[PDB]
Amino acid sequence: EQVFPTRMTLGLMKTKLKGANQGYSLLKRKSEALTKRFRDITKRIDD
Amino acid sequence: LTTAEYLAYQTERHVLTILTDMSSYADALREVSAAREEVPGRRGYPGYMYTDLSTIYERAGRVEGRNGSITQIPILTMPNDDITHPIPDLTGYITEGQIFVDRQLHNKGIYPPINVLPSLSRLMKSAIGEGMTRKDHGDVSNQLYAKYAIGKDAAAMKAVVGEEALSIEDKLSLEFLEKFEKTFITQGAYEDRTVFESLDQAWSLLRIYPKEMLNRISPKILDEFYDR
Amino acid sequence: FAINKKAVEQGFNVKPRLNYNTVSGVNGPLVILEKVKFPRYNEIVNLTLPDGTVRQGQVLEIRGDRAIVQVFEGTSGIDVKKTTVEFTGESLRIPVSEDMLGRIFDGSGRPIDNGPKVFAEDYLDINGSPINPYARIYPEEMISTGVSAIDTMNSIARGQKIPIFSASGLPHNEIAAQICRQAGLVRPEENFSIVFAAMGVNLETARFFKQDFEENGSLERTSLFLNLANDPTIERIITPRLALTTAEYLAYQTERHVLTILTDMSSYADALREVSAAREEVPGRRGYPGYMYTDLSTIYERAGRVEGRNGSITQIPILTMPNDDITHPIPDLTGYITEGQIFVDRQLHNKGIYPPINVLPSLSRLMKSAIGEGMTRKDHGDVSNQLYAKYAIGKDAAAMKAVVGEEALSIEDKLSLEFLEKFEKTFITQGAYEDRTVFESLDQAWSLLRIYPKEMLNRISPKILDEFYDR
Amino acid sequence: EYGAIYSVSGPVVIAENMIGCAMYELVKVGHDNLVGEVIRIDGDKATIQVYEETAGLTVGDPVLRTGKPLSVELGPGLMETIYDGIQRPLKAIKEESQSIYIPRGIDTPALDRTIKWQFTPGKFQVGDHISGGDIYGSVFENSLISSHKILLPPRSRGTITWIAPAGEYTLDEKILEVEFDGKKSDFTLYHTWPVRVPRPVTEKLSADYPLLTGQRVLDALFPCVQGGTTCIPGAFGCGKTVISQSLSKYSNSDAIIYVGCGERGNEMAEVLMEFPELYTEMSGTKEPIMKRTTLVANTSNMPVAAREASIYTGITLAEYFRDQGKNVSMIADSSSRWAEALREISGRLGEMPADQGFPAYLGAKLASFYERAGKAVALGSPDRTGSVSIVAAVSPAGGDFSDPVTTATLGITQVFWGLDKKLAQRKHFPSINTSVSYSKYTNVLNKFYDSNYPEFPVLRDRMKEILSNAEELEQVVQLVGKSALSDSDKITLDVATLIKEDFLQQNGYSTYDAFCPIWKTFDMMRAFISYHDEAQKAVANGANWSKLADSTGDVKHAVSSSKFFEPSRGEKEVHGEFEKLLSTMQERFAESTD
Repeated sequence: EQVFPTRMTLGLMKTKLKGANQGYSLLKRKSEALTKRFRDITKRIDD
Repeated sequence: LTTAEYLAYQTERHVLTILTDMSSYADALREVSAAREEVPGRRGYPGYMYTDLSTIYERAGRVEGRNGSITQIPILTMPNDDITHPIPDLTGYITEGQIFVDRQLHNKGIYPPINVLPSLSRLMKSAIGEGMTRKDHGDVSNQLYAKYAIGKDAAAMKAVVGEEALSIEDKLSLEFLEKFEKTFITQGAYEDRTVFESLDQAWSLLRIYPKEMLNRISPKILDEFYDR
Repeated sequence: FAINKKAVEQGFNVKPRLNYNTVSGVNGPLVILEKVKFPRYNEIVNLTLPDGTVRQGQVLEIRGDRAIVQVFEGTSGIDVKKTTVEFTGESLRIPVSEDMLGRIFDGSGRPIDNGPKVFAEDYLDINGSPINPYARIYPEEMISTGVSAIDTMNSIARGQKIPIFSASGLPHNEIAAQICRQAGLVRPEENFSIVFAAMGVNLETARFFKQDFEENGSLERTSLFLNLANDPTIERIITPRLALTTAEYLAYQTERHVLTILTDMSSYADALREVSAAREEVPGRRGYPGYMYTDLSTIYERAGRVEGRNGSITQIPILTMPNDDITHPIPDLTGYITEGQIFVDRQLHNKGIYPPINVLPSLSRLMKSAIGEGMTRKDHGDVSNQLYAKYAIGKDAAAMKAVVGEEALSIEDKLSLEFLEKFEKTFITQGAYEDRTVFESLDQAWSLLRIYPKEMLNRISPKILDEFYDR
Repeated sequence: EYGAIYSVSGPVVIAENMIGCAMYELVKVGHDNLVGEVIRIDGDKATIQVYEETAGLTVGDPVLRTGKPLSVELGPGLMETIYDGIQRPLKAIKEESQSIYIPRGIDTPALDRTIKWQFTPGKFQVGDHISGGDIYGSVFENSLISSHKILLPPRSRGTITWIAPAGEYTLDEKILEVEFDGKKSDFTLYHTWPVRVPRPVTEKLSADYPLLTGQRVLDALFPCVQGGTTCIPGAFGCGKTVISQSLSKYSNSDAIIYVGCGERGNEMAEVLMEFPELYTEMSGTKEPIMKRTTLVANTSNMPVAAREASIYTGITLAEYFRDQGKNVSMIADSSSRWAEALREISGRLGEMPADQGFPAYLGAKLASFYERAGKAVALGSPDRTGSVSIVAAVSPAGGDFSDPVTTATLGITQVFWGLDKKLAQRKHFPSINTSVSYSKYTNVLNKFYDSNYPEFPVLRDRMKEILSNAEELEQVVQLVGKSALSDSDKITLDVATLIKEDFLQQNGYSTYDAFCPIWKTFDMMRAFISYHDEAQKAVANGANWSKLADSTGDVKHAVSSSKFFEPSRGEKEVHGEFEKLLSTMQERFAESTD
C-alpha cells in the first residue's frame, strides 16, 4: 500500500516506524499539557 | 571493440564508441550457461559475468606509443528501476562512475531528465582546473550538489510536517531547488551551452544565497566572483 | 572402590595399529582412502606427509570399504603416492585429572604453558550422555559476580544459563575477564572453580587474557582452553566440548561449585556452517545449517544442579549479533534455550559508561529463587523493582524535557531526571578493578533512592522503608 | 537373517541384506542396540534413522528387526509414572544405572514386569463369542482409581477357550486364550498400539456437558465444554502455572496427562518437584495428584524424534484412558517447540520448505491431531462412554502472532483465554484480558443451562455489555472528565470497577476463594446484576445518586464481602443466605427511595 522499494530497505522503514511512535507519544503529551493549561485560562478569563 | 581498437591504435585517430543495451547482452549470456548446468550465480546469472564484463569494458583509454584515443559510453537498462540489480552493480564496480536517469524528472516533463544526486565522474577532479578551465569549476559543483541535497531533504521532511517547522535555510533551499530543477538541468534537444555559460548560470542561481552560508566554497573565489 | 578392577581390565591391554598407503583421491579439505578394513565412524587418524610432517584428522563418512578423512591443518603438500595414513581405533578422548587447575590448554587440549604432560587420572568421551531430567533440581542460592549492574539487578542463581548479548565493537571481552576475576560465592573458598574457554579470538586478546590471569593470581582457580582465529575450525567446534566435559567431571565427581564461560558463539556458528559444506547438506536459513538447534541444545543443556551430588554448574555464553538485530537466528535460538539475557548498549559505551550495560531490556527469570533471607539481605527484590521503574520513568522524563521545557515537568519529573543522571554516572559506572560486594551495592542503591521523599517510593513495602530508609 | 551396516552419515545409516521389512519398522542397529526406524527402501539397502549419537559405529555391525511401527505399551501401572517422549521410564532407569545420565543403548520394559496385580474375572465364560474392545476383567490400581479395566485389543475376535480365574498375577502370564482359525492368540494384562494410527471408536458424539475448572471468570464468561479443544498463549510473566494447577486439582476430570514437549529443563525440574506436593481433598485428603496423572518429560537434550513424538504418545494414552469410560484432559506445554522439532526433522531429511520455512505437513498434521480429540462411546459390549479435552499452549516466535503455528492453531481451536502480563504487576492474578479472550461453545452450553440455570446466559451477556460500556465510557471520561457524565454513566463505571475487583480478581490461596463451584458463581452474578439494575432503576425515577451511594455503602460492602463467604458449608444453605442477602438489598433499596 505504497511505492514499493524492495532493495533491502528494511532498516529505513523500521527507523521511520520508531520515529513515528516517538513523535506520536511526544505530541500526545504536549497536547495534554496545553489543554490542561487552556482550562485554567478559560476559567480565569471568564471570572 | 576490435574495430575501435584497430582504428584508434593503428591509424592515430580519436574514436568514440557507443554500444547500447548491455542488458540484452547479459540476458543472452545468461541463456547460455543455462543450457549447461554450471553453478549459477546471484539471481541465476553466471558467476564469471564479472570477468566477462571486465573483458568487454577494459578496451579503452590511451597509450603513449600512439596518440589516438578511445572512449566508451555503454547504455544500461535496470529491470525494475533498482540500482542493486547485479548488472548495474557490476557495471558500477568496473567503470568510473555513471550518469543516472530518473523516472520522476521525466514524469515532471523535464529534459534531459538526469538525476545528479547518485551520479559522479571520478576523473573530473584531474581534468578540471585552472588553465584547463575556470578555477571555480572544482568547487561550484560541490556547492551545488550540497545545496541540492539540502533542498531535497528539506522538502522530504516538510512533506510530513509542513512549513511551520522550517527555518530560513529550508525556505531558501526549497525555492533554490525549484529554480535549479526548472532552469539549469532543463534544456532543448538542439540547445547547447559552453562550460562558461553554464558556470555563469550557476553563479546566477547561487547568488540567491547570502554570502556567508556558502561555506563549502573557498573565500578567494567567493570574493572574486560572488561580488558582482 | 572396585574402580581399580575396571581400570586394570581395560588398562593393561595393548593393541596394534594399522598403517595405510592407499590415498586414492582428495577434494579440498577432505581425503579419500580406498581399501580400509572395518572402518569406524568418527575415528582419529595421523597423516604422515612425504616430507615427514605430521597432521591429524577425523573421518566423516564410510561407504562399502571407504573412508573420507578431513585434515585439521589444511591439506597442502599431501600426495597420492607416499603419504601414509595411520588409524587409531577409538574416538577422541580427553585426559582428565584433578590437577588441570592453573594449566593452560590449546584447542585440542595439548598443554601450552611450557609445563609437563597432564598425567591423566582418567579418559572420557568428549560428548557425554545427557542428564536425566528426573534427577534434576532448581537453582536456589546466588553467585556473586562483583559487577554492580549484574548482581544488584540481574543476580545469577547457581544452575542458571544467562547469555550476554553484545555488539561487534564492544568491550565484552574485558567484562568477561573482570567477571572471571571477581567471581565467588556470598558469605552472609575451597569450593569454587572456573573454566574459561575462548574460541576464535585475536592474538592480542589471547595474550592479554594470559598476562592478566597470570599476575592477578586467578590462574590457579581456572583452566583455559585458548583457540586462536587462524587455527583449524574443527578444533574450534571441538574446544567447547572439551571445556564442558572437564567442567562436568569436576562438578559431578568432586562436588565443586563451578562456573563456565565461552566468550563467543558467533564464531562457533561460522565453524559449524563450514562443516556440512564439506558434506553436501544444502544451506538452511540465512545459510546456517537447519539442525543447529540440536547441537546448540547439546552444548547448553549440560548445566544445572543435580539431585544427589552436592556440586553445581553455571554458564555465561557470550554472543555477538551481526548487525545489532535480535531477529538473527543465533540470538533467537539462544534466547529460546536459555533464561533471560544481558544486553550491552552501543550508546552508553559511546558516552564512556563502563560497563556499558542497559538494564531496560535485561532480564533474569530465576531471580526470585536467588535473593531472599540468609542467601542475601531481605530488601534486594524490592530495590530491584524500584530502581527499574525509576530508571524507566527517568528516560522518558529526559525525553520530554526537550519538548516541554523543565518547569512544566512535575516535581516527580525533575527528581527522576536528576536521579537518572546520578544513577548512570555513579552506580553503573564501575572501575575496571573496582570489586564490590552485594551489600555495598545495596547500600549505594539505598543512597541513590534517598533522593526521593520517603512516602513516594510506592513499590517498596512499608516494612523495608521503615527499617532501612533511616540515615 | 540379520543386517550388516553398509554406510554411516551422522544420523543417517544404510543397512544391507534387508528383505521383508516395512517402511516404518523399528530396528536395533548396533551392538548396543540403538533404536531406529527405516525410511526409504531401495531393493535390498534401506535407509535408517537413528535417535542416539552414532559416533563409534563400525561397518558390518548386525542389524535386527522389531516387527512393528513406533508403538506404546498400555496396561496397569501407567499412573504415578514419569515417561520420556518415546515411552521410557526415567525413575527406573536412574535406579538401574545409579548414574545421572541416560546411558545410550539402554532398554528396559515400559511397564514394571515384577509387581503382582490382583485380577478379577469379568462376565464372560469359556465358549463365548468375543469381539475387540470388550471388557473381560478389572484390576485394582489405586485407592483413587480401582476399576482399571482390561480390554481386548481392536482387530481381534473369536471365541475364548480358557480364561484364568481370580488371583494375583504379573504382566507376563497369559490370562486368556482366544481361538480363531489359528489358536495361537494369547493375551496378558497389557498390549501395544502404533502411535500414529487413531484408536477405533464406535461413534463420535457432540460435546455439550460443560468443563468446570473452579475459577470464576473461566466458567462465567469463557466456558469450555467437556470434550472440546482450547488454546492459551505461552508467556513468561503471564504465569500460566496457576491455570494448569487449578485444572489438575479442581476440575471434574478423572485422569490428567501432562506433556512436556521441550522446555528449558529447569522448568521441567520445577514442575516435577511441584506436582508430587499438590494435594486434593475429596472424601478425605487423598494425598497425591500423581495417583491421577502420567507425565511425559522432554528436555531439549532429548533426541529430536523423541522430542517430536511426545504429543502423539500423550494423545494415544489419553484415548486409551477415554475408551475405558473415564474422562481425560490432555495438556500440551509448548506446541511451538513441537513445530520446531518437526521443521528440524524435515530440514535434516532435506525437503522442500514452505511458508516461513516450515514444511507443508503442518496444516494437515495439526488438523488431524486436533480432530483426534472429542467425545464418543467406547467400542465394546458394556457400552461405557468417555471424553477427551486437549488444552494446548502456544508460544510465539518473539511475541508476534504472524507465525503459521499460531494462525493454524487459532483457526482450529474454539476457545482462547488470552493472558496479559500487564495485569501481573497489578495482580489481577487470573490475568485474562476480557477484551480479547472469547468462547464459542455457548450455543451448546445453553441447552445445559436451561436444564439447570436458565438465567445464566442473559446474566453473563449483561456483564459482557456492562464491561464493554464501562471501558468505552472511561475513554471519553479521560477526555472530558466525569463532570460531563450523567449519574447513570457513573453508576456503570463504579459497578464495573466493583465487578473487576470482586468477581474477576481471585486470590486462589484463601480457603474460601481457592475453588468456587458453579451455584456459588450463579448466585454471585445474579446478585451483582440485581444490585446494578435496581440502583439504576431507583435513579431513573429521580434521585441524587450521591445520596443513594451514601445510604447504600453498607449494601455495597455486603455484596463485596459475599465473595469472602466460605463455600463448602451447606451448598444449599449458601443459597438460602444468598436469597436473604438479595431480599435485604431489595428492601434496603425500597426504603432508601422513600
